[PDB]
Amino acid sequence: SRRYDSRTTIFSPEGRLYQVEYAMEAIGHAGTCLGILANDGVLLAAERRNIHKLLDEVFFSEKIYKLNEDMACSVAGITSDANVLTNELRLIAQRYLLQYQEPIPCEQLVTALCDIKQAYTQFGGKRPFGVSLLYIGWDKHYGFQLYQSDPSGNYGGWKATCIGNNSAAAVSMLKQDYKEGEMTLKSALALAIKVLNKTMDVSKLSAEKVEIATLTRENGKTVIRVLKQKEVEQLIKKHE
Amino acid sequence: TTIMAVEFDGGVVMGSDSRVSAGEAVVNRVFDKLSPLHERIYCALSGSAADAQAVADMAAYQLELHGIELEEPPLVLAAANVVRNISYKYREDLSAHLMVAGWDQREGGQVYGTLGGMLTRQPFAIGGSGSTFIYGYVDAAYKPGMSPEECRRFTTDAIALAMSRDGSSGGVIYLVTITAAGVDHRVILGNELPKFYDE
Amino acid sequence: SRGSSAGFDRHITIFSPEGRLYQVEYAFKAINQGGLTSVAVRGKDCAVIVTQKKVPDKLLDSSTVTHLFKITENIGCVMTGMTADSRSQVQRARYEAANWKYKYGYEIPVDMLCKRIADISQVYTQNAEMRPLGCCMILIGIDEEQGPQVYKCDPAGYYCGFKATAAGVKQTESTSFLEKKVKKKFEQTVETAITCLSTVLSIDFKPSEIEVGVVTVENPKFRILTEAEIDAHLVALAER
Amino acid sequence: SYDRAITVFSPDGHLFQVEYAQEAVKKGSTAVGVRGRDIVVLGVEKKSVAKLQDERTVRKICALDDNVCMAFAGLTADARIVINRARVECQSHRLTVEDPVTVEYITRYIASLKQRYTQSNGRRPFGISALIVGFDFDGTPRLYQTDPSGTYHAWKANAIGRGAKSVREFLEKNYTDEAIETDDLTIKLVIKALLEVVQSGGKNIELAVMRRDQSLKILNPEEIEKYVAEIE
Amino acid sequence: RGYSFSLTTFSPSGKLVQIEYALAAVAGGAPSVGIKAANGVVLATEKKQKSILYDERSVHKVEPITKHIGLVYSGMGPDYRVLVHRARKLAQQYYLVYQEPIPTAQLVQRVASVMQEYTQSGGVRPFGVSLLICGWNEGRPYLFQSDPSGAYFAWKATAMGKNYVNGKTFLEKRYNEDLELEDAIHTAILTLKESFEGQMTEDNIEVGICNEAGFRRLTPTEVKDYLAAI
Amino acid sequence: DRGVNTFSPEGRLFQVEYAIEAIKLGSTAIGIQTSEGVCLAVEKRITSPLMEPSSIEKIVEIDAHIGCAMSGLIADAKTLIDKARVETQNHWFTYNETMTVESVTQAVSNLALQFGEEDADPGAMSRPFGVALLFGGVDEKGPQLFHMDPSGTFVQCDARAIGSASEGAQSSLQEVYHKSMTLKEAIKSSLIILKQVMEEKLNATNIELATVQPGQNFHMFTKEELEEVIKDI
Amino acid sequence: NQYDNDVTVWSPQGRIHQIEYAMEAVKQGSATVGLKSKTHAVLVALKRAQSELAAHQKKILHVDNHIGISIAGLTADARLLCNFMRQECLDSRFVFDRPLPVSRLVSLIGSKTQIPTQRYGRRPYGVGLLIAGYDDMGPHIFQTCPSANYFDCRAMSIGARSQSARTYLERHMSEFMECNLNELVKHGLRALRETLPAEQDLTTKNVSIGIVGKDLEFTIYDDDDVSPFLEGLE
Amino acid sequence: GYDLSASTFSPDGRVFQVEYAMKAVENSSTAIGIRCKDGVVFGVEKLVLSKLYEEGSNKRLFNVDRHVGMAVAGLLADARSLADIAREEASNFRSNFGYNIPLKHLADRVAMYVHAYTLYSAVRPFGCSFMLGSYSVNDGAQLYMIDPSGVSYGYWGCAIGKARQAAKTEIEKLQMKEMTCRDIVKEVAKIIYIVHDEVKDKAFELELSWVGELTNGRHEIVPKDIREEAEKYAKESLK
Repeated sequence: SRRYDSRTTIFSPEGRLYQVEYAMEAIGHAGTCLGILANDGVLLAAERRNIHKLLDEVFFSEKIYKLNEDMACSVAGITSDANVLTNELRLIAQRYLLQYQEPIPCEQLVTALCDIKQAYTQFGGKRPFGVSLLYIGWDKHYGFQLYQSDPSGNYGGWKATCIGNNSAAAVSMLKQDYKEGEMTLKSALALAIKVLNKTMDVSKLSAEKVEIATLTRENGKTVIRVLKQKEVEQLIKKHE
Repeated sequence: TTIMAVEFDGGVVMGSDSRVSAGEAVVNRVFDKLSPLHERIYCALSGSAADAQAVADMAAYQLELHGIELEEPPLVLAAANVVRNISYKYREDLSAHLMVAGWDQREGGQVYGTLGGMLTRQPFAIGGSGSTFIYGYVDAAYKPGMSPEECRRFTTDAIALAMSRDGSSGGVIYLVTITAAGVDHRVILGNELPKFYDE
Repeated sequence: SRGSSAGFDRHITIFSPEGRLYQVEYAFKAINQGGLTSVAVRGKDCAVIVTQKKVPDKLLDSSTVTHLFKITENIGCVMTGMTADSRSQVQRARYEAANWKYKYGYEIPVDMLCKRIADISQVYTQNAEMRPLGCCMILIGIDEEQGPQVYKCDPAGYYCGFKATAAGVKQTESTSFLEKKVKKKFEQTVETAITCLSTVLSIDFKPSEIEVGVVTVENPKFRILTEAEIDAHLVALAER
Repeated sequence: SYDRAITVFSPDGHLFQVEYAQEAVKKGSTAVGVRGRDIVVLGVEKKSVAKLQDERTVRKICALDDNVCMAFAGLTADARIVINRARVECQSHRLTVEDPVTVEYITRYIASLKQRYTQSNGRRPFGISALIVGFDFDGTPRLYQTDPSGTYHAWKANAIGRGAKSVREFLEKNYTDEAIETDDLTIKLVIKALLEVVQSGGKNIELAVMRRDQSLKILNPEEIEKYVAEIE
Repeated sequence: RGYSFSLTTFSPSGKLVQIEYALAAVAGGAPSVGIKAANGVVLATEKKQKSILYDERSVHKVEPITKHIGLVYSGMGPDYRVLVHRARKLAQQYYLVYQEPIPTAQLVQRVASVMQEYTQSGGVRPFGVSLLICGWNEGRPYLFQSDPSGAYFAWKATAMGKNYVNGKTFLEKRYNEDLELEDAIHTAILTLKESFEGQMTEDNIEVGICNEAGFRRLTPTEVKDYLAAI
Repeated sequence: DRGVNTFSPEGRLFQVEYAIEAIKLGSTAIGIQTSEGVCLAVEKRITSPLMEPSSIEKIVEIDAHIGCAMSGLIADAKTLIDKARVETQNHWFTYNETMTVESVTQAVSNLALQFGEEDADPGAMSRPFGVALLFGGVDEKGPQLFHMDPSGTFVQCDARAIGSASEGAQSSLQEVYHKSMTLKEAIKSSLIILKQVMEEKLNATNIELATVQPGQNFHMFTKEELEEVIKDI
Repeated sequence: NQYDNDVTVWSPQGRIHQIEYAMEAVKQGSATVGLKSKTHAVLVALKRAQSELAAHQKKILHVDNHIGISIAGLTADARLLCNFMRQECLDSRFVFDRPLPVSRLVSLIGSKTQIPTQRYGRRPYGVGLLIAGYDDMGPHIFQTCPSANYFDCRAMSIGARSQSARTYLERHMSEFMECNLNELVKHGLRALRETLPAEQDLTTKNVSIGIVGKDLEFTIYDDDDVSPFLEGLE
Repeated sequence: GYDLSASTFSPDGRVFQVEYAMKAVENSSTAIGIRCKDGVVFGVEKLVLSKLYEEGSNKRLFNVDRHVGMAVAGLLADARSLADIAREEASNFRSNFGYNIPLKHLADRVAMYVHAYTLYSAVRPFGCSFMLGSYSVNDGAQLYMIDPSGVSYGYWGCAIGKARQAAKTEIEKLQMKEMTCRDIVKEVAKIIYIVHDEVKDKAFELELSWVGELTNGRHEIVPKDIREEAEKYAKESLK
């Protein structure tokens, strides 16, 4: 019996959780995903891997899920685990809306989930979720927000970041090309198509190889919108 | 409700009236109060008809598992021990009464009484609300060593008496004779109930 | 591939590099431990199951060394392989029949019985702690609708309908001969079963060395043919 | 449930999982504290400047109550768990005693918790060392260090995280009653300490401040850099 | 009591090796094919039938889940029976709770979840089946493919099991968006017919159709008719 | 790899042997029993001047008459100390009397072989306590010092040295101890042996000292008292 | 090497190595010898002293008015199983209002120690007991072992070097039904002293004697108490 | 190897733990029973391992119920545990069904119980065989022999332990269908004195029992006079 236990909740001889870092390898092989935090809105841009075949595209997007009235999340890596995490986040935020009669801020939601991923990473011996998540959501305390969480349960707020394939080149291009507090929504669109153009080595970028959904404010209500294909071709053509 | 059983040499005879009344208006004027628990073990229901039915069904289930697992017909003593256990374990929740009767290779005909969760073999084990009106008749007309026709006409007479006096009992009188050959289900229509002093 | 093996694939029910389950396949190697061979075939009127019966010790009470097991008043059963596992599936199958009768108010059809039992062997072929019950249970029963029924469930969870079959060491030659006869067409049926089995064994059986079960349309109750009647069919075989 | 014994002795008497967790702390972002006359300062190294980064949500210096705050280092998620449990337990203490928790109470609590997960079924030890600083109701300053092994201590000023050897050497050399006579000498003590280990001292490992009977006070990054030029 | 730790652990490369292997098992399964027409969906799967002894009408691979949903698989049979009973359970819970036929995207979400739960739970292997769920409602066709890893893809037309690569390349050149249902069935049966190896009959290939009238299996007579003209 | 409940080829649990080796790394503590009461002195082994000396408390109170010295995994002994405290106080509540030392060391000694990895209804203890305690106290039977170890065996001892240098020191205990010894002689003697064994130069900071006398409750000697006793060196 | 890690692994020879290694524990324990006469059931224990200053660990444990034990091996296991035995006897004198017969007691202990000897991840009790008990059937001396087996003995000696004591007890077992109390205890002390190294000697310290019989509830005699019984022994 | 737990078939399909446990039964001392016209008899080659043990130590003839006897072998503690399980079985059957349990159903239940431990790595097989005897006016004498695998077979003559083969060759010398208990007892005695390898493992006891007509179906150990006349005759047949 003890021969069979993989012991997924133990440290190494140098203090590195092998399952969490191997998971970071898996998400390391996932499709790149990046969003940017701006003043007038927030956009997410994810390389799709449903590229192109006899797929049907029955859904509105691939890696963008809607979490409450006021938030959106992008996963990367293990698709199924991303499903479980999304369902769990919806359950959390709706329990907060039951128990407080207001939307849940992004920080509280991310912490509630990241306590879960940490919980698997610590005991129970289950494998950790190999699914990194980028969040976007508005709240009346702190404004537009971007939260990156990873399999280890650690998370942080960012102004624009990229997770997945070529994440290093993506964050590099953001460091070279992000104007803090001065990026507009359209400036964010242009930069995002810049980074995704340079990173995605499959080679000529199409409207089919990515999707982008943007969140802004409109009349005391938050709008979570995905970009139609015409706008994507328009913005890539503009990028040319 | 007036169910009755009798023990004779080759087997038994389980008479029973065929009315179930709701208060003062009847709900069912034909209802077989003899549901088989096995091929040759009938239980005469009474009291809470729903409760009696649930007990007959659960008892039939256990008696069938125990029946097949031994690969031999379950003795009536077994059956009245399972219906006795299920009638005793729930006695605060079931107003049931099940004069379980039958046949078996090892003992021949039997009629066990199981009111309130007890177990007592008896020659004739009458029950039901109408049974409180025929103790006189059965005591005056029961002689041990009854041939089968004597048992059948006997219980028909007795339940006839109970039906004439009791309001909780009316309709037809079912009779089954359980022996080594098998069960012989019979019915007594209201035009055939032997007439007694009517005034 | 081609017999490749990695880690604990050869120890528990997990997929080897090829995709096989070595524990289930070994279990099929385990039905050959009993050293027996059983057969069931069905004609339009009845379904007959004939088996070996090896009583070597002479102290064995021959009344209890039997692979026929009355499952209900209408459902036959012939085990094969390891013995005690066969006993256990007989108890579980009997419990299934009594429970179907209690909850659903009628005799469990053979298809739903053998389906259910196959569902209870699959659970062994998926969980990692318990092994698969090494015993291929064959059933025979007369449904009022489809008629004579013979279904074979094995440690792999499979099961199917059969116009004939065989289980045990000589399943190969048995099924070969039954091919050679079904392609050449059932009233006697029993003559077919004993002819096939005695052929693949080449024994010229004696009336005590085997057993026979029959469930006929005219007689739903599963029943066992004694050594006298099996003597009748055998002697009816020798005299042609 | 998973009930394997993860933490078990080895053939020297060592608990290898504990030594490994302390390994994880030794790669944590270096933190330091000091205990002054009426002030208690904590410094958390830099951690991850990353110009796109958000400052507020990547700090290591959370509040445990009105009078109890804590740094840490190592597996930051785990420390988020311990911080959470300690907060709920502080409030349960105010429910059952009406008195705010002494620093000894909450620290000995968390030390108990870390000790339990060092010694239970299917649970790895926490990879966090927490330097909980706070003020007893009498107002005395309090520094308690808690490591994954669960053993805790009072401290004058102790450093945790990577390179805590050299920094602890620093406070061994420079902690004097002249050093903590005033506020600014105290804070220039802390930042003067980490500056041996904080790349480009000035605006990296910003800090935190708590005054007697005053809620936690935090930088003030520009004010970190004033001290930066003041020491560099 | 049973093993509580996951048996599927991230290999040092980070790709879940058990799901690679399980996908190899489905890759060896009997070939299946599904194509979505404009008004419905076809399901046709190859019977890897051994000896003629088999009562072929005894069990079917294309089982209905409600009046409007189907299933075909590729790989391990008994595992498939598990997922079928689970799916019937789920659609029935949905029908009790909301009083509506379960939309197929939903059912594939839940059954995809159940296929995921065993890539992570204690001491269970992942499934070894790749489902094809075809469904009709809102006047629209649906065809999803769930894998052992739990993820589900929405497809126009697909193929799985033995030789699924040549199957998919066969569909890329032969699927057109305006294909009516019967000509769809013709295209699928041709697709299997590319690598059948055994001279298909109305006994050894199954055909399922889901249209506005609901889902059902085509009796071997009708399937024999479609096996005409080929 | 093997379990926690495995017996070696010699007949001892592995985890109790490796644990009793783990106690060998702890700081040496020593206490001595006399007809006047029992004393307890333990080396703190301060690691850095930045530490608070009053932080390391290896001689803690279990009740008004039972002082519990320890040595080894100081973290583990917290569950033992709290166990004993809850025990003696529940004993006082129920039975309205102080609890004997043998009763306490026996109770708290029941949680030493209570470890496993398959029964585990809670997440119960997954390894033996890496603690060697020395419950000292006085009752109606008078002064008594009960050793205890990870293996759960609690034994009455006249005077015992436990920890890193406990062997040599124990040789000093059999060398110096005699039944008619007076308690101040006990304090002086034990401090002499610790001064023999300690690596660092002895002082009144990196040790502690407690005693429990027939009329005196448990008491920890402060700095000045320790210095006054170390004036004899 | 690959069979000696678990209790639930049958060797190729059909033995459970962990159980045998468990009996090695009682074989290392300090020697304790019991025996019985027509009327008395005597125990005799050498209380090991770890250090010269340390006191000899107790080997005898009151179980009830008529039953006493003598452990040898893992002590904490001994107090666990002793707590179980005590709970049994108290429950019997509670419900049935009569002292538990001894043989039923050692049967309960047998089924108790048998459970972990067959379930994975448990370990056999490494405590080997002698139980003395008087009831209506006369005095009793049961031996129990890590294998959960129990014995009914005329006189048995467990502990390190116990084989000598069992040798002597074979030399003189035929006399034990007739011996009075004192002569009996003399036999026990002699056979127990057969185990120790030659130079070292029985004293009032390292010996304990718990006697129980017809007219006597079970009673344990400590260091000064064995004086009367601890005399002569040439 | 491939033999580290029962839940692991070898490449040839043999749960090595059950076979090993059978090798544990085969190292123990042989016990035999013989069903005959009117009941069943049991002998027990109960090797006494030292002169210290009481006459009657380590009995291997139990009483799982008043109409059923039980002779065991092998690792004896496991035999006791089967005693508790079986006793709970017959008790449960008398409380459920109100009469003495048919022995056949009792060896079904117990056989499923032993079999319950050859499927999991979490537990090991019972390393012990045993025989059950019973007599009743309704079914006569019956003898079932569970082994570590859990399989239940009815025997006219049985033998379990180390000298099983020689005891079988001895049992086949009998017309046990045509003998009564009081004559069976002698022959079982002769069997145990013959099969016992004397020069190796000397000093056993003979511990007999029957259940049948003369005991009114009540399983009880043999009278000492009958056991001693039996040993006398069997030893005389050795000569």
